[PDB]
Amino acid sequence: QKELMNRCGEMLHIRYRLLRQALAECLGTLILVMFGCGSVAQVVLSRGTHGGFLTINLAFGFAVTLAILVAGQVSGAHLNPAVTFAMCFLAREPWIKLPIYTLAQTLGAFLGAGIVFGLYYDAIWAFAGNELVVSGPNGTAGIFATYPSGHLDMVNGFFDQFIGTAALIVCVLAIVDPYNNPVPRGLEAFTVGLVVLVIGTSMGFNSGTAVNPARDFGPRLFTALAGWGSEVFTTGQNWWWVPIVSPLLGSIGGVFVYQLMIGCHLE
Amino acid sequence: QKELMNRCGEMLHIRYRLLRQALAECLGTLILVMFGCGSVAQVVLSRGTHGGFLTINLAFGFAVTLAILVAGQVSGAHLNPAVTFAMCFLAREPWIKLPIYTLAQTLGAFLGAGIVFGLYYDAIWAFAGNELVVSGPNGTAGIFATYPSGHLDMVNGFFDQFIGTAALIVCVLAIVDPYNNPVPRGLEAFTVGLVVLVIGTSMGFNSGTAVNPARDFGPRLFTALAGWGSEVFTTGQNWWWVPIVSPLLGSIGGVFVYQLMIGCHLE
Amino acid sequence: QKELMNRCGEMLHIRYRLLRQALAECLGTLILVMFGCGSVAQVVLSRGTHGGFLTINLAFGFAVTLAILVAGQVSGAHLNPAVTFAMCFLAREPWIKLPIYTLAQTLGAFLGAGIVFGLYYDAIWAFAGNELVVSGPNGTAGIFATYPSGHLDMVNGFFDQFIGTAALIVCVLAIVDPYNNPVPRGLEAFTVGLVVLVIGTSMGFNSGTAVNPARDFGPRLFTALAGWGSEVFTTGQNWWWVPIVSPLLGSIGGVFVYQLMIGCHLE
Amino acid sequence: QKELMNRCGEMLHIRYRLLRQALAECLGTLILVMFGCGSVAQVVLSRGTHGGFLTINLAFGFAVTLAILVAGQVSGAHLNPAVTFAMCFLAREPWIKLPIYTLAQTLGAFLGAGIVFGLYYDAIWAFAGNELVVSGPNGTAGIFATYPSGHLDMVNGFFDQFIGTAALIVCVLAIVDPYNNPVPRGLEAFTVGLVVLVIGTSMGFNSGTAVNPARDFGPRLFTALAGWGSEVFTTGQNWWWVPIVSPLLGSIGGVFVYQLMIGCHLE
Ligand SMILES: CCCCCCCCCCCCO[C@@H]1O[C@H](CO)[C@@H](O[C@H]2O[C@H](CO)[C@@H](O)[C@H](O)[C@H]2O)[C@H](O)[C@H]1O
Ligand SMILES: CCCCCCCCCCCCO[C@@H]1O[C@H](CO)[C@@H](O[C@H]2O[C@H](CO)[C@@H](O)[C@H](O)[C@H]2O)[C@H](O)[C@H]1O
Ligand SMILES: CCCCCCCCCCCCO[C@@H]1O[C@H](CO)[C@@H](O[C@H]2O[C@H](CO)[C@@H](O)[C@H](O)[C@H]2O)[C@H](O)[C@H]1O
Ligand SMILES: CCCCCCCCCCCCO[C@@H]1O[C@H](CO)[C@@H](O[C@H]2O[C@H](CO)[C@@H](O)[C@H](O)[C@H]2O)[C@H](O)[C@H]1O
Repeated sequence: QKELMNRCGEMLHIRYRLLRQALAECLGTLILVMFGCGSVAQVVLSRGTHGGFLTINLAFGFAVTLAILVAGQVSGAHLNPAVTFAMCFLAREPWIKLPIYTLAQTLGAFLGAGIVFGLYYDAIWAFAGNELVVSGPNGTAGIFATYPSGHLDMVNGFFDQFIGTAALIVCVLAIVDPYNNPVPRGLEAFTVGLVVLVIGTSMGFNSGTAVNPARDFGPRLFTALAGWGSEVFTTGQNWWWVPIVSPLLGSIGGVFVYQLMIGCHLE
Repeated sequence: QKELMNRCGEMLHIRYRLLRQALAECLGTLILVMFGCGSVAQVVLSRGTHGGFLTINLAFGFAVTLAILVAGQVSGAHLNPAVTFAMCFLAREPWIKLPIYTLAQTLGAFLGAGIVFGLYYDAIWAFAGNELVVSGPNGTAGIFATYPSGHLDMVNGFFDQFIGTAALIVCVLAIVDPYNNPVPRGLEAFTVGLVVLVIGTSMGFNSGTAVNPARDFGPRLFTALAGWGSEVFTTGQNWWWVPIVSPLLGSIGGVFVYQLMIGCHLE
Repeated sequence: QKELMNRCGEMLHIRYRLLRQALAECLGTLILVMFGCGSVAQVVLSRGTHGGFLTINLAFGFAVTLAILVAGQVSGAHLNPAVTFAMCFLAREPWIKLPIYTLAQTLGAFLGAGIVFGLYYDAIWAFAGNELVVSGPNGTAGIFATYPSGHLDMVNGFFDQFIGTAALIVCVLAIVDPYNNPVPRGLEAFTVGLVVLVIGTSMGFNSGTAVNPARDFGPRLFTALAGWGSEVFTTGQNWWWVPIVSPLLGSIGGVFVYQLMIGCHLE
Repeated sequence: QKELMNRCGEMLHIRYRLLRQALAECLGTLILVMFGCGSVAQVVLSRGTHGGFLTINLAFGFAVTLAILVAGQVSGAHLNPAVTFAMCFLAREPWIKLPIYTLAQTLGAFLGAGIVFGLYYDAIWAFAGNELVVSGPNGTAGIFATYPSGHLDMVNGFFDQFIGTAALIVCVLAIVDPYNNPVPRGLEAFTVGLVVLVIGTSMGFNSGTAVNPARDFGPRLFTALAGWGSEVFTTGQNWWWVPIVSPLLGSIGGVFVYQLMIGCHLE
């Protein structure tokens, strides 16, 4: 039986490193999104019976740890176009895989919503009485993509992602810094998981916990074709572009904050 | 006194590796079930006073860590017939111990319910007024075995275990993969504990947190003879077979998802 | 200034290993009790405003980790007369330090209540209106020592500690087993902290989280002389002796469960 | 592109070790305060909808872990003038950097409030209806700095910080003790994070979780000029000086408790 298993391994082997890493990014984001949006569905469809907002933070924080362990060796498990932007901005990785990773991250995050929707098919439909509504007392689209609260405005909503992404970049850069090793090597999976955990508890009130263009726009495109319709994009004065443009500008904002004070002054 | 202790060690020693590993599986599942169903009793019999649903997730997630530390070296602490099925499916372990482990896992999970029932004897009887009812406002049988919610249907209830088991297999396979080591070796106990933790927070709303045939059918057989009666099996249109057949088909569904994208493309 | 610090180090140095270890046990239990009973006061005096029962489990579980790190190298940080009983029962430690550790554990747990009482002096007095009552709607003595619930009886209350202590011993023995090392050495502090964490979430409903004669009877003697009076001992049909005699008989009950199935069958 | 990045690294390099460490302290406290006061804003401005008090403890506890990982190698990430006082008190560090670190810790904690205020600009203003009030049913200044509760008095409020700081010092000293290594080296970031976690759950009811002069007085100076006014300092009979003087006297109170019992009696 072992020979049969070994024979199948050599048949589907691909010698292309770029293609091998793109596949690991599709699975890395699929695990993160399915365990991320799946937890939000648990505390939204149950009206808080099966957990509060701390369940979302623990699940989102520890899903990054699992996604990194799954695909960390193959590609590094960036799981974030903003994170991939920072690595390419520091000459740590070529620019030719910036769109390759993004296409393999947006797709895979789109699949992560499909698994959640098929997992909560009856709960989602019966939440609002066989109808799908983007947001409100019976809103359902907020499970997959993040939406602003009532108090949020456009100007401050932009700066929530900029601050959230900048804090993530500074903490992530210190962990993945070769010259900064305050912990034994190999604990990158656990250390990053805490970073995403405290982000949800700290800055996860205005709109949610996106801090990633793929995790936000990925499942959002799924909800548009899943029954919610065009109302997904036009909610809150075209909110869809805020969690994409802002984190990209927040990635380079965490490089300037970190490198100018710790990264450059290291031996 | 040391000589007396050493003398007793040589008297009960068995040289059979297969028997030695089966005993470690009985204790591994007993610890997992007792700490798993014991936590559910805490938040059900107390009506949420002594904790919410996050207590169940933390206890279930960290009971696997303790059960692995107890029996990891002796047998590996599969604690799941679906997990044991995947290992035998990848030629990592002989097929002759698939029924041996299952018999030593179902038994041991049955004992894990007996310890919980004797631990909460007065609370269980006085929960519904000296009567035992399978489910409802005063239901008690839901502590040991998992039962579907009102919104759950048969078709989607089948796919909850398939999705839950597939996600577990992909994350577990990456951890126990010899060629995939993104973390220093020996942290298998901690990494697996997080996998079961996020499963409860993500997909623990429709029916509960079973994702294991032994943890579901094990204590369920105990409740049938403990006073609940035949109503345990026939609740929800013969729900008992769903958390057994589906995870078995979900174990091979996580092998195809993981190996075809990460496992095969590794050196 | 360094010479002055070095001079003071040699003045108070004691060459007695037994005395040096007893001092580390007084601090190990003081840290555990102060952080244990301090957390219970937070969720009792605030009526759940500043946390639920999960706060108690996290604080009690992670206080053992801190207490072990403080005194693990000096003496091992047993922090439990039942745990010390098991070690002496397996010839791992001489019987002459069983009463020495117990006296240094009960004292030190008594001090751990004094720090908490002085920390919450106004909250405790004003909780019931300048009066001290053992238990009830305004009870205060339940913060330090554990008391049975209304549903609890004498027979089952005895077996809660026996089951709770036996589960602790099996998990602790596997961690401290020289021949059972499923995790890299040195992680004893973290692994034990999870064991006490899941005990509170699983079997912390009937009476509380004692599973230790020193943590239960230690601060209980403090409450008797702190204003509560003789009502502390006579509550619930002389409940004071149950969390002392039962865990002692539960320590040898975890040795027989563990050694007969895993410990003896190891190389 | 790599040459351009390397050229910029050599341009802004400073060869002064004292200045390099001060910059790492500004970022270490900025990360701690922003993730600390940011979490308090989440559970205060949302009226508990987005989390309870356990969210504050988890975020405050794990922010110290992230701040240590960011600046641990550069300077050690004291993040606390009381902690820096203890190190200088044990001849482990020169006295000339006691005011340098404090100035680089108070500043940086002041910035940590500015990021939070800009992150929650609409929520803070609309919390009380376009008005800023120090404390009360609609109070807002309690997010940044800690304020006493109604039951708290002046005498016991002083001893809360003394007990809270002394417990922190004893646990921190044992971790950073070269002669006390019960855990493999390099886990200082994780072990310290648990110490601050249990402090919030244990002694975070009377006033809050300050146990640090920079985290308390830092953002408090920000609130005075941000609209709250002079009422910040004069609330609760000049409460501002209590969380500064008391922790300083509690730092030397943890040295005498720890060194006299464990630290001195070590080889
Ligand atoms: C809700 C949203 C959640 C968002 C979560 C975001 C998680 C971000 C995790 C960042 C992980 C970065 O991981 C880091 O990647 C870089 C990529 O060059 C790796 O870098 C290494 O490998 C790559 C190839 O993979 C080499 O080209 C490079 O020279 C080498 O240094 C690091 O070894 C790894 O530690
Ligand atoms: C609520 C339900 C909770 C469900 C929790 C399920 C937990 C699942 C844990 C899976 C643990 C698998 O653990 C993994 O087992 C395989 C079994 O071959 C071991 O494999 C190793 O040992 C076995 C013998 O034990 C050898 O035959 C094999 O060649 C060798 O590689 C791995 O070293 C171990 O890491
Ligand atoms: C709410 C209640 C909470 C209860 C928490 C209880 C915590 C229990 C922790 C148990 C720790 C045991 O720790 C274990 O102690 C034994 C004691 O012989 C040590 O054993 C070692 O040191 C001792 C001296 O210290 C030697 O005599 C012995 O030969 C050697 O093996 C182990 O190296 C240590 O790992
Ligand atoms: C809400 C408030 C939160 C408060 C949180 C407080 C966190 C406190 C963390 C304390 C960290 C101390 O960290 C410890 O610092 C000392 C400082 O000499 C370092 O000491 C080492 O480096 C320094 C230079 O940096 C040398 O001069 C010294 O000889 C050497 O031993 C230790 O290697 C480090 O482990």
